[PDB]
Amino acid sequence: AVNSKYHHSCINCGGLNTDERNERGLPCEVCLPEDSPSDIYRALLERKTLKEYRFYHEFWNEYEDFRSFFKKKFGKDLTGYQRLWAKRIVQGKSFTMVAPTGVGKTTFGMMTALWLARKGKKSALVFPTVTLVKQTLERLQKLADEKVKIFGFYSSMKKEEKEKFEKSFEEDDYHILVFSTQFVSKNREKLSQKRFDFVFVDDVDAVLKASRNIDTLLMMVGIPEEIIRKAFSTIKQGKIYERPKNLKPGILVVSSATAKPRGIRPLLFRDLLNFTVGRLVSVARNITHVRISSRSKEKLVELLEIFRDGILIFAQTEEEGKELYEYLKRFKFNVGETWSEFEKNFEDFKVGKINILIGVQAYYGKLTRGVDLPERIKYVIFWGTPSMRFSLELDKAPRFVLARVLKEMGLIKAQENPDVEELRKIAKEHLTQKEFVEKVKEMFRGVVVKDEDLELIIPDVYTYIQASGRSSRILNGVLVKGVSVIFEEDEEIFESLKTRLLLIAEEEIIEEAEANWKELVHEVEESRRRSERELTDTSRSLLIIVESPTKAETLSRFLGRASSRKERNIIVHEAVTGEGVILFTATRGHVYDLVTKGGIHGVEEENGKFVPVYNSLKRCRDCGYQFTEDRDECPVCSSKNIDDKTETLRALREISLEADEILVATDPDVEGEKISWDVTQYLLPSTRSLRRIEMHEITRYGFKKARESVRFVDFNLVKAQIVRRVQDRWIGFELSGKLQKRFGRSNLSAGRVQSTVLGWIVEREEEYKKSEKDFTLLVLENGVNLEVEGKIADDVVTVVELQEAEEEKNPLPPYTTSSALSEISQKLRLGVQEVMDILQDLFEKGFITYHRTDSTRISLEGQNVARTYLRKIGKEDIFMGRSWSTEGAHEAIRPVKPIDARELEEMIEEGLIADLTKKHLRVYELIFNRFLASQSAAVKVKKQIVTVDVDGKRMGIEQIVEILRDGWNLFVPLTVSPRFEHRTYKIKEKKFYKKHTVPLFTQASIVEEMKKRGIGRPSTYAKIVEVLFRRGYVYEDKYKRVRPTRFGVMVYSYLKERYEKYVTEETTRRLEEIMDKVERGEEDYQATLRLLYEEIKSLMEE
Ligand SMILES: [Mg+2]
Ligand SMILES: [Zn+2]
Ligand SMILES: [Zn+2]
Repeated sequence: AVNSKYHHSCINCGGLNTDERNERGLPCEVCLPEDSPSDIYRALLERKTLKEYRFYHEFWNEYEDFRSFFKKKFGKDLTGYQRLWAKRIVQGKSFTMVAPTGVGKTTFGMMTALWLARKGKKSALVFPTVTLVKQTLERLQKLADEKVKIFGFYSSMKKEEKEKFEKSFEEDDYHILVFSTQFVSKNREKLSQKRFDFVFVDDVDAVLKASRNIDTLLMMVGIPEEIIRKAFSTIKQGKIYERPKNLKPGILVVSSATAKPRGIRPLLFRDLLNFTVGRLVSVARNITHVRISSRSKEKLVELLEIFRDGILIFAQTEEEGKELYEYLKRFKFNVGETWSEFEKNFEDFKVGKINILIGVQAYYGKLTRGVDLPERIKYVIFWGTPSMRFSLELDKAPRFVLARVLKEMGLIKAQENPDVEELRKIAKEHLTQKEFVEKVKEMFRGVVVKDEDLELIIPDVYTYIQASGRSSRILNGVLVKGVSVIFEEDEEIFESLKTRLLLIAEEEIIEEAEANWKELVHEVEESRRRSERELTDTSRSLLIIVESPTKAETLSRFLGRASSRKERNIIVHEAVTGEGVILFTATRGHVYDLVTKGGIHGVEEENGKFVPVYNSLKRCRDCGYQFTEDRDECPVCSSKNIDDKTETLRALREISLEADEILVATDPDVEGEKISWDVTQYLLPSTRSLRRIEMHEITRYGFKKARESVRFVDFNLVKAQIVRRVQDRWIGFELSGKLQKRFGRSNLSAGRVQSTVLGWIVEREEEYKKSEKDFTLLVLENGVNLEVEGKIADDVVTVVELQEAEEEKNPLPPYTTSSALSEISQKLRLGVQEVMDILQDLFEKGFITYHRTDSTRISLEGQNVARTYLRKIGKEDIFMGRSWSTEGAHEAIRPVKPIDARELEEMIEEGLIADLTKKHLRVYELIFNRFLASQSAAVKVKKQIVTVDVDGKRMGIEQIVEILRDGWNLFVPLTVSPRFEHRTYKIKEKKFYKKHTVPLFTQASIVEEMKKRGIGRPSTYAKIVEVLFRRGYVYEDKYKRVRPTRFGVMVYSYLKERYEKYVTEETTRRLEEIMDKVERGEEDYQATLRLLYEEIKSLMEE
């Protein structure tokens, strides 16, 4: 427990409670002075202070009642899906059923309607077919008790029962109504005037067929047509509609959408019932991808004798498809075809007659629209990578082919005017066929350019994935194991396919040699027979919490976001995986922060120790002002459009009641840990199952391996964060006020580091003029220019000493935050804050590792990434794996997927991936190259150290002349210089000036320095630098050099003349070091707090 207080943490009164009490699960001392009570509910009942815990107690009560009921009526207990479902149904939330078929959807609908009818509430069950009405009714009548009133309507209805139904429905007195969609579409107004408390839809597609049915259901749950028309108008407008808080709605449940939920009508559910009708898209796949070096049919047969039953073949075209058809039909295997008898052999294979079914790339990826049974297909064979081909001549080259060329050449920049004839003309005029193929193969990266057949090959990754997925699916709550074998002789196609497969599906392909066959087959058949056995349920619901929406957006992609619930201030997306359901939501920043209300600026002292007092943040969307105070209107713009984080907290606590285990996945640094604890402390009294995972990569591998290393909230990190925060608050406020005494402006001093840095710049403005010394440039004949002392007049250079050596050149270490923020803001004309934004963007999108790092460590994973890229590029021999530094928390900034920037641009042009801007791509190119250089072999060169004589003054200079063997120079350019002899050279033109020995500061220089002098940490640099500009203490110029303004110089001069002991570097580095010692648990928390308080106590009295 970190000794702190939180403003809106109490579970029962909602007021202020401490940290430890919420850590355990107890309300505040106002609600409950008892330290170790027997029961919270009972003890709060006896104190007459039970206010909000009643909701939780009765929640678990009613839920456990539901669970016992379902466990008694049905055979076994609720499953992992029905658990979340039940925990949602006792709250009265409307949602979408995200699950495969056969896990008890209809069953759960019936039992829910039965329980709710048992309580006294009336419900309705809508079905697509009348046969399902009859069946559901059948199952209900023989499981419902006599006290329940069940009625139904269908086409072939009994003579007296058909009118009995009408008479019953007319009475407005029922408990459960069961009918078709036809009934709803026909009896719109008849159903609109009734009011239910529960509605179940076993098929949402039939209902979504008409628009009037949506309004019908919304009128059935308890919403008037006027509010419906209003919301309809608002969503027609384009903006969302706030649901009236005074509205008490019913319960609507829909099965997963099979098609695409187009229309303006579905959004009504999103804005009124707080849920989206998401369609079931399951990326749940357990497929092993293996590739064979050639189209050797002998190997094919050899594998066919191992796989036996459960094989599927995909051939290039129907011609060669018929060729292989004939081949294996003549070798006497169980042959099949889907271009002639696509329906007969389908079911023949389905039963067990045919063992191997052969198809074509497009003939089966489109003509399996029936059922497509994945419990028979265990192995999918690809005879040639699924790809598209384009001829490159005069014509036949598509729009994009000429586009990418000419755009970089010089004709189509004119607002991108598309005209094929024109493309042909330009092709005739400027390019010859040779030059054309050259330029195309030069520009187009990531694809396969065949100059031989004049064909451009693009591996259809989508087709390969959709086809491969037919060997793996969630069958009876168990994800069977698939096997996909590719027969591709050309390494280029296989490599392209492998990269764009690693890009989307995040799946890899192994060579034939590194694959155990009998083992894999055994595992497949084992998964099959394990799926066949009686399903003892294992599915679970899972909750993941992130601090930024971007993260959740990029998680949804490789998780499989189907539906999206909107909970209060936040939006939580749900995805179906193999292990069960996974819920992920965004917090959008911090939740708690120190309040300036009372205490030492923000922290209250009691019993010697220090106690920070926090509160929920509110950011305005209009002006953008953030404040911790519990205001209704903004103190700046006086507008109500604020973003209260206590709403986010309450929402999260509501959601935590649904999930079984909850994981927090914030940033691996101290900030993310502080946030993680700020959340877990709030959720702890609710659900006692909270853990912490640290994702360094936002990918499948990153997520999974972050989960494999799951831990609890380390308190040292949190303590360090609190220490730094408190220091910033105290010192910042003190120096701010002391500056208010002298200049008048309110907010001035931001902290200590800011003062130190501004001091550096100010003193730099002085030590830049005095370091101005005379120099002259000397362009030498048949050599290079040479910079020397001011005034020379001998017009000759005499080489005195010359020696050559063969050194091996090692590359520069991988990008850390210092390296990146420096060299990227240098090579590009970008500010450090902007570069930091780009870095964070690349990280959260899942292209680079965690950017806030100060170590050069590289796991064998990243090394393997480098080696695999080099393997693709054809130059794997120049690879050298370097750990660089064993000690270090995070890996250095490196690309997570072996894909160069050009390949990425291609993937975006094609239409696969990104919302990536140009600067994003360039920065990624920078990191990619620096990293690969840091993972490539050393460069053998030959450098000479020449001591020349210019104007009677000996002067040495070392230079690289020749490159013996090329290594890492393929990524980072290594410059070579003309050789030097042991003779005398003539000076062509002397150029006299006086460039300063100590040049002025740049942003990259500032970062370089506060890294060098040990001031700050990766999560502060760009912030600290930007603070100077934002306050108005610093400006840039022609050379984009950092110069202090009049104001800044005045401020630092004043601070220097008065309070220097609190600004001096020797104290700043000391404090930073001590806090970093707190970060590891090597220095006391409360003690350092006491120190800060002491020096603050000293400073304040001036
Ligand atoms: Mg069903
Ligand atoms: Zn309380
Ligand atoms: Zn505002």
